Amino acid sequence: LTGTGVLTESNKKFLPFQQFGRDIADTTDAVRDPQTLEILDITPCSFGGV
Amino acid sequence: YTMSLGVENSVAYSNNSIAIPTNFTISVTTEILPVSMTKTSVDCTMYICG
Ligand SMILES: *[C@@H]1O[C@H](CO)[C@@H](O)[C@H](O)[C@H]1NC(C)=O
Ligand SMILES: *[C@@H]1O[C@H](CO)[C@@H](O)[C@H](O)[C@H]1NC(C)=O
Repeated sequence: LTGTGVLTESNKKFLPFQQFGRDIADTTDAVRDPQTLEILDITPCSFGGV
Repeated sequence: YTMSLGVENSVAYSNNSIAIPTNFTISVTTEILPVSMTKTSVDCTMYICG
């Protein structure tokens, strides 16, 4: 599962079987890290008009 | 039900007679109009291609 984003800390209540979490846009918004089972927050990395 | 159009009045018309108002009310009534959408923009390139 590739991507680019801000890997923030998370408090998200992952249930034991869950591997990752999505927001409405299919955008994966959190992951259980596969090497240590901590939950990351994939916060949006900033973009805007020039 | 078949809807009511309103109170089924008839005006008490005649020649040689008139109705004149003896007293009045000031009224205050709201009217609301929209003026703006939320100014929105899409980076079509980022939206399509991530
Ligand atoms: C006006 O109304 C009167 C009754 O109040 C009636 O006698 C008369 O014929 C009417 N005249 C006209 C021009 O309508
Ligand atoms: C008009 O209506 C008000 C209602 O409070 C009343 O107090 C007042 O005496 C009336 N005035 C006239 C000129 O009829």
